[PDB]
Amino acid sequence: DTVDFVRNKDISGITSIKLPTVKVSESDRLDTGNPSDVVYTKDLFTLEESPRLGCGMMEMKETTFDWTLNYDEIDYVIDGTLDIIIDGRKVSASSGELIFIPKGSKIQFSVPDYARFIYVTYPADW
Amino acid sequence: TVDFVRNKDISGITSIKLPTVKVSESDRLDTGNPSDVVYTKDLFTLEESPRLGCGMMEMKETTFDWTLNYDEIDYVIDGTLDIIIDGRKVSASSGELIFIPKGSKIQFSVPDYARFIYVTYPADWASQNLEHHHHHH
Ligand SMILES: [Mg+2]
Repeated sequence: DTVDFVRNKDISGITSIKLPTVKVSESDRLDTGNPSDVVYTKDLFTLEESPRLGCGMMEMKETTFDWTLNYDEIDYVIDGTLDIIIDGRKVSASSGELIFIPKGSKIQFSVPDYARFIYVTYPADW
Repeated sequence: TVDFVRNKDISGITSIKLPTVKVSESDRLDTGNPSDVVYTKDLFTLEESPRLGCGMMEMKETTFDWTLNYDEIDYVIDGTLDIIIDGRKVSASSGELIFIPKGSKIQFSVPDYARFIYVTYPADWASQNLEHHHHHH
Protein backbone atom coordinates (compact mmCIF):
# COMPACT_ATOMS: atom_id res chain seq x y z
CA ASP A 1 0.00 0.00 0.00
CA THR A 2 1.08 3.61 -0.49
CA VAL A 3 0.19 4.73 3.05
CA ASP A 4 2.05 4.16 6.31
CA PHE A 5 -0.90 2.74 8.26
CA VAL A 6 -3.02 -0.39 7.86
CA ARG A 7 -6.22 -0.09 5.86
CA ASN A 8 -8.44 -2.14 3.57
CA LYS A 9 -9.35 0.17 0.69
CA ASP A 10 -11.96 -1.75 -1.30
CA ILE A 11 -12.44 -1.43 -5.06
CA SER A 12 -15.59 0.57 -4.30
CA GLY A 13 -13.79 3.15 -2.14
CA ILE A 14 -15.28 1.79 1.07
CA THR A 15 -12.32 1.64 3.46
CA SER A 16 -11.56 0.26 6.90
CA ILE A 17 -8.65 1.65 8.92
CA LYS A 18 -6.92 -0.01 11.87
CA LEU A 19 -6.60 3.26 13.73
CA PRO A 20 -3.97 2.13 16.30
CA THR A 21 -1.55 1.74 13.35
CA VAL A 22 -1.96 5.44 12.48
CA LYS A 23 1.20 7.16 13.78
CA VAL A 24 1.95 10.85 13.37
CA SER A 25 5.37 12.04 12.27
CA GLU A 26 7.10 15.36 11.70
CA SER A 27 5.63 15.62 8.19
CA ASP A 28 2.28 16.03 9.98
CA ARG A 29 3.42 18.94 12.18
CA LEU A 30 0.94 21.87 11.95
CA ASP A 31 2.52 25.34 11.82
CA THR A 32 0.75 27.38 14.45
CA GLY A 33 3.26 30.23 14.05
CA ASN A 34 4.80 29.38 17.38
CA PRO A 35 7.57 26.80 16.92
CA SER A 36 7.26 25.51 20.52
CA ASP A 37 3.67 24.27 19.87
CA VAL A 38 3.38 20.51 19.30
CA VAL A 39 0.48 19.73 17.16
CA TYR A 40 0.14 17.04 14.46
CA THR A 41 -2.61 16.67 11.83
CA LYS A 42 -2.51 13.63 9.54
CA ASP A 43 -5.17 13.43 6.85
CA LEU A 44 -6.26 9.77 6.31
CA PHE A 45 -8.01 10.28 2.92
CA THR A 46 -7.03 12.04 -0.28
CA LEU A 47 -9.61 14.29 -1.90
CA GLU A 48 -10.06 11.66 -4.58
CA GLU A 49 -10.73 9.04 -1.89
CA SER A 50 -13.19 11.24 0.03
CA PRO A 51 -14.27 14.34 -1.86
CA ARG A 52 -16.80 15.71 0.70
CA LEU A 53 -15.92 14.49 4.20
CA GLY A 54 -12.46 15.16 5.51
CA CYS A 55 -11.02 12.75 8.07
CA GLY A 56 -7.72 12.61 9.86
CA MET A 57 -5.88 12.01 13.09
CA MET A 58 -4.82 14.87 15.40
CA GLU A 59 -2.41 14.68 18.31
CA MET A 60 -1.29 17.38 20.74
CA LYS A 61 1.07 17.47 23.72
CA GLU A 62 1.13 20.24 26.35
CA THR A 63 -0.09 22.87 23.87
CA THR A 64 -2.79 25.51 23.54
CA PHE A 65 -3.17 27.40 20.27
CA ASP A 66 -5.60 29.66 18.48
CA TRP A 67 -7.33 28.53 15.28
CA THR A 68 -10.40 29.53 13.32
CA LEU A 69 -12.29 26.71 11.56
CA ASN A 70 -13.37 27.10 7.92
CA TYR A 71 -15.44 23.88 8.16
CA ASP A 72 -17.68 21.97 10.54
CA GLU A 73 -15.86 19.40 12.68
CA ILE A 74 -16.60 16.35 14.82
CA ASP A 75 -13.73 15.22 17.05
CA TYR A 76 -13.83 11.73 18.60
CA VAL A 77 -11.31 11.59 21.43
CA ILE A 78 -9.48 8.25 21.43
CA ASP A 79 -7.07 8.98 24.27
CA GLY A 80 -6.40 11.87 26.64
CA THR A 81 -8.33 15.09 27.12
CA LEU A 82 -9.17 17.83 24.64
CA ASP A 83 -10.39 21.24 25.79
CA ILE A 84 -11.92 23.72 23.33
CA ILE A 85 -11.90 27.36 24.49
CA ILE A 86 -14.53 29.57 22.88
CA ASP A 87 -15.39 33.14 23.96
CA GLY A 88 -13.87 32.56 27.39
CA ARG A 89 -15.78 29.28 27.97
CA LYS A 90 -14.50 25.72 27.95
CA VAL A 91 -15.96 22.60 26.31
CA SER A 92 -14.07 19.35 27.08
CA ALA A 93 -13.98 15.71 26.01
CA SER A 94 -11.89 12.81 27.27
CA SER A 95 -11.39 9.29 25.90
CA GLY A 96 -14.55 7.91 24.34
CA GLU A 97 -16.30 11.32 24.11
CA LEU A 98 -16.90 13.70 21.21
CA ILE A 99 -16.98 17.41 20.42
CA PHE A 100 -18.83 19.16 17.60
CA ILE A 101 -17.44 22.53 16.42
CA PRO A 102 -19.43 24.63 13.90
CA LYS A 103 -17.90 26.29 10.89
CA GLY A 104 -16.50 29.73 11.65
CA SER A 105 -15.71 29.07 15.31
CA LYS A 106 -12.74 31.02 16.67
CA ILE A 107 -11.28 28.67 19.24
CA GLN A 108 -8.29 27.52 21.11
CA PHE A 109 -7.42 23.84 20.92
CA SER A 110 -6.17 23.36 24.48
CA VAL A 111 -4.41 20.19 25.59
CA PRO A 112 -2.69 20.63 28.97
CA ASP A 113 -1.40 17.08 28.86
CA TYR A 114 -2.07 14.91 25.79
CA ALA A 115 -4.85 14.12 23.34
CA ARG A 116 -5.25 11.87 20.30
CA PHE A 117 -8.47 12.25 18.33
CA ILE A 118 -10.08 11.63 14.97
CA TYR A 119 -11.47 14.70 13.22
CA VAL A 120 -14.24 14.46 10.62
CA THR A 121 -14.92 17.66 8.69
CA TYR A 122 -17.09 19.18 6.01
CA PRO A 123 -16.01 20.26 3.46
CA ALA A 124 -12.80 18.35 2.87
CA ASP A 125 -11.86 20.92 0.22
CA TRP A 126 -12.15 24.63 0.86
CA THR B 1 -33.80 18.42 26.84
CA VAL B 2 -32.00 15.25 25.73
CA ASP B 3 -31.58 11.89 27.50
CA PHE B 4 -27.77 11.80 27.44
CA VAL B 5 -25.08 14.01 29.00
CA ARG B 6 -23.82 16.88 26.83
CA ASN B 7 -22.45 20.38 27.21
CA LYS B 8 -24.02 22.51 24.50
CA ASP B 9 -22.24 25.85 24.58
CA ILE B 10 -23.80 29.16 23.67
CA SER B 11 -21.61 29.07 20.47
CA GLY B 12 -23.00 25.72 19.30
CA ILE B 13 -19.79 23.88 20.24
CA THR B 14 -21.00 20.73 22.02
CA SER B 15 -19.33 17.92 23.92
CA ILE B 16 -21.14 14.61 24.38
CA LYS B 17 -20.34 11.94 26.98
CA LEU B 18 -20.98 9.13 24.54
CA PRO B 19 -21.20 6.27 27.10
CA THR B 20 -24.36 7.99 28.41
CA VAL B 21 -25.98 7.68 24.98
CA LYS B 22 -28.30 4.72 25.31
CA VAL B 23 -30.50 3.54 22.50
CA SER B 24 -34.16 2.81 23.17
CA GLU B 25 -37.12 1.49 21.18
CA SER B 26 -37.85 5.00 19.97
CA ASP B 27 -34.59 4.62 18.00
CA ARG B 28 -35.54 1.27 16.43
CA LEU B 29 -35.16 1.25 12.63
CA ASP B 30 -37.93 -0.79 10.98
CA THR B 31 -35.97 -2.60 8.27
CA GLY B 32 -38.93 -4.59 6.99
CA ASN B 33 -37.88 -7.73 8.87
CA PRO B 34 -39.33 -7.73 12.39
CA SER B 35 -36.54 -9.86 13.83
CA ASP B 36 -33.86 -7.37 12.80
CA VAL B 37 -32.38 -5.35 15.64
CA VAL B 38 -31.13 -1.95 14.48
CA TYR B 39 -31.11 1.33 16.40
CA THR B 40 -30.14 4.77 15.06
CA LYS B 41 -30.09 7.79 17.38
CA ASP B 42 -29.17 11.17 15.82
CA LEU B 43 -27.36 13.36 18.41
CA PHE B 44 -27.77 16.76 16.70
CA THR B 45 -30.82 18.49 15.28
CA LEU B 46 -30.49 20.17 11.90
CA GLU B 47 -30.49 23.56 13.63
CA GLU B 48 -27.64 22.38 15.87
CA SER B 49 -25.58 20.93 13.03
CA PRO B 50 -26.85 21.85 9.56
CA ARG B 51 -24.09 20.16 7.53
CA LEU B 52 -22.65 17.23 9.53
CA GLY B 53 -25.00 14.56 10.77
CA CYS B 54 -23.86 12.52 13.79
CA GLY B 55 -25.43 9.78 15.78
CA MET B 56 -25.09 6.46 17.57
CA MET B 57 -25.95 3.15 15.90
CA GLU B 58 -26.33 -0.32 17.41
CA MET B 59 -27.05 -3.59 15.68
CA LYS B 60 -27.43 -7.18 16.90
CA GLU B 61 -27.51 -10.35 14.79
CA THR B 62 -28.76 -8.43 11.75
CA THR B 63 -27.83 -7.85 8.10
CA PHE B 64 -29.87 -5.43 5.97
CA ASP B 65 -29.67 -3.75 2.60
CA TRP B 66 -29.14 0.03 2.35
CA THR B 67 -28.08 2.51 -0.32
CA LEU B 68 -26.17 5.55 0.95
CA ASN B 69 -26.65 8.60 -1.27
CA TYR B 70 -24.55 10.45 1.36
CA ASP B 71 -21.01 10.03 2.72
CA GLU B 72 -20.43 8.32 6.07
CA ILE B 73 -17.61 7.77 8.57
CA ASP B 74 -18.15 5.17 11.30
CA TYR B 75 -16.02 4.80 14.44
CA VAL B 76 -16.60 1.35 15.96
CA ILE B 77 -16.80 1.49 19.74
CA ASP B 78 -17.74 -2.13 20.52
CA GLY B 79 -18.08 -5.26 18.46
CA THR B 80 -17.66 -5.74 14.72
CA LEU B 81 -19.29 -3.89 11.81
CA ASP B 82 -19.11 -5.50 8.36
CA ILE B 83 -19.99 -3.68 5.14
CA ILE B 84 -20.86 -5.95 2.22
CA ILE B 85 -20.34 -4.32 -1.17
CA ASP B 86 -20.44 -6.12 -4.55
CA GLY B 87 -19.81 -9.49 -2.91
CA ARG B 88 -16.80 -8.20 -0.91
CA LYS B 89 -16.50 -7.42 2.79
CA VAL B 90 -14.97 -4.48 4.60
CA SER B 91 -14.84 -4.86 8.41
CA ALA B 92 -13.99 -2.78 11.46
CA SER B 93 -14.03 -3.78 15.10
CA SER B 94 -13.56 -1.86 18.34
CA GLY B 95 -11.15 1.01 17.84
CA GLU B 96 -11.31 0.94 14.03
CA LEU B 97 -12.94 3.12 11.39
CA ILE B 98 -14.99 2.70 8.21
CA PHE B 99 -15.51 5.24 5.40
CA ILE B 100 -18.42 4.73 2.97
CA PRO B 101 -18.55 7.11 -0.01
CA LYS B 102 -21.75 8.55 -1.38
CA GLY B 103 -23.42 6.26 -3.88
CA SER B 104 -22.55 2.99 -2.15
CA LYS B 105 -25.19 0.22 -2.27
CA ILE B 106 -24.34 -2.09 0.61
CA GLN B 107 -25.45 -4.38 3.31
CA PHE B 108 -24.84 -3.30 6.90
CA SER B 109 -23.89 -6.70 8.31
CA VAL B 110 -23.58 -7.31 12.05
CA PRO B 111 -23.94 -11.05 12.64
CA ASP B 112 -22.73 -10.54 16.23
CA TYR B 113 -23.15 -6.99 17.59
CA ALA B 114 -21.81 -3.50 17.06
CA ARG B 115 -22.03 -0.06 18.64
CA PHE B 116 -20.63 2.78 16.52
CA ILE B 117 -20.76 6.52 15.93
CA TYR B 118 -21.67 7.64 12.43
CA VAL B 119 -20.91 11.03 10.86
CA THR B 120 -22.66 11.93 7.59
CA TYR B 121 -22.84 14.57 4.91
CA PRO B 122 -25.47 15.81 4.25
CA ALA B 123 -26.68 15.94 7.83
CA ASP B 124 -30.20 14.65 7.36
CA TRP B 125 -29.08 11.34 5.92
CA ALA B 126 -32.44 9.67 6.49
CA SER B 127 -34.12 12.18 4.12
CA GLN B 128 -31.68 11.47 1.22
CA ASN B 129 -34.45 9.93 -0.84
CA LEU B 130 -37.17 10.90 -3.33
CA GLU B 131 -39.64 11.59 -0.51
CA HIS B 132 -37.33 14.06 1.34
CA HIS B 133 -38.43 12.50 4.64
CA HIS B 134 -37.44 9.75 7.08
CA HIS B 135 -40.46 7.65 6.27
CA HIS B 136 -42.55 7.31 3.14
CA HIS B 137 -45.86 9.18 3.47
MG1 LIG C 1 -17.89 -5.09 -9.43
